[PDB]
Amino acid sequence: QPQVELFVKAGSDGAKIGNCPFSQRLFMVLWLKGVTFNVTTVDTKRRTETVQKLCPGGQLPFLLYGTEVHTDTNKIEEFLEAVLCPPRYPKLAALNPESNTAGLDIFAKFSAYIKNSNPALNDNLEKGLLKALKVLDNYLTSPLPEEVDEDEGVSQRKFLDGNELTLADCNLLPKLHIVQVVCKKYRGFTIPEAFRGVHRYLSNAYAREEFASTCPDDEEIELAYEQVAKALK
Repeated sequence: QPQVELFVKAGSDGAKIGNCPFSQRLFMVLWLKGVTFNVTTVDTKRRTETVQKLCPGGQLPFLLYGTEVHTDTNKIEEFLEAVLCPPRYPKLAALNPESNTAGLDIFAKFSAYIKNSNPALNDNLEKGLLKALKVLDNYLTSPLPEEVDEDEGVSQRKFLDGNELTLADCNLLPKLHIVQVVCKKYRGFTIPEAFRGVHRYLSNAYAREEFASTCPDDEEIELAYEQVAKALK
């Protein structure tokens, strides 16, 4: 009911949505809440008077909820999940605490792999990324408490916590998107088909407009990584 406006980082043209997994995460949350909201891209190099008055500190993303400004993605998400409550808006929080931690090291192992310029560490950092993807794949093929005794021993649910998207998917999918896009372009690296749980996860995720329509363009994600990703000769 109070106006909800999400301020995200602008891409290469200073206008369109830029590479930012925290901006896409909140976008996915506001989408799954069913609330009315706008998104305003911010070019950090050419900040409008409006933005400098609203958020003098410069933090992005930030949220205007009515007249109050919220900073820090995790705090913004906690705020949105508490205030947009049933029956008008769905609870998005996962039931199973492990849904919130599965694959949460993937992004850090990716960052080390893609920022690495030492040819001698490429293999090691690849195995590190593969291992973390594997831990996720185990979680995704582990049956959840709701699947209790119902391909014996294998989960076939769609997302981290069940067949509905949760806050947990909102945090992980934007990061997994970047990993896929950036490793294809710059390392000829691809999530092995053997990780059947992870490929089923992503196929369900790309099918849902909440993920697919909140993704920045491949071209933006690749430009954001070109400097660090090419340092590896």
